Amino acid sequence: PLVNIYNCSGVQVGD
Amino acid sequence: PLVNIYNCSGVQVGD
Amino acid sequence: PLVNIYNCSGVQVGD
Amino acid sequence: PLVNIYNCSGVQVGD
Amino acid sequence: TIYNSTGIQIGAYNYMEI
Amino acid sequence: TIYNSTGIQIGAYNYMEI
Amino acid sequence: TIYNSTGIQIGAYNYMEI
Amino acid sequence: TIYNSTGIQIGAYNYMEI
Repeated sequence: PLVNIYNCSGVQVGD
Repeated sequence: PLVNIYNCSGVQVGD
Repeated sequence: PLVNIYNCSGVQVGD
Repeated sequence: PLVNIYNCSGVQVGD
Repeated sequence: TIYNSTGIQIGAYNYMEI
Repeated sequence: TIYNSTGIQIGAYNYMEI
Repeated sequence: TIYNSTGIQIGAYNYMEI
Repeated sequence: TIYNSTGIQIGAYNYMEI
C-alpha cells in the first residue's frame, strides 16, 4: 500500500 | 498484500 | 572477539 | 572479528 | 557484531488512516 | 564495516497526506 | 512489508581461523 | 520502496587471507 520491499535478491546490511 | 513477511529464504539478525 | 549485539535501542525485524 | 557496525545512529532498511 | 546501534529496523514500518 | 555512521538508510522513506 | 526476499541479513556474519 | 532489487547491500563486504 505505502512502502515495502518486493523481489529483493540478496540483502546485506553492514557487512 | 499486508504488514508481514512472506517468501523469506534465510534471516540473520545481528550475527 | 565474539559476534553479538550490544547497546541496541529498539529493533524491528520485518515490520 | 573484523567486519562490524559501530556508532550507528538510526538504521532504516527498505522504508 | 552490532555496537551502539540507535534505532535499527529492516523492511517497512508505516501506518494507515483510510 | 561501518564506523561513526550518522543517519543510515536505504531504499526510500516518505509520508502521504492525500 | 517483506515479499520475495532471498537471503536477508543485518549486522555482520564472518568466521575466524586464528 | 524497493522493487526488482538485484543484490542489495550497504557498508562493506570483503575477505581476508593473511
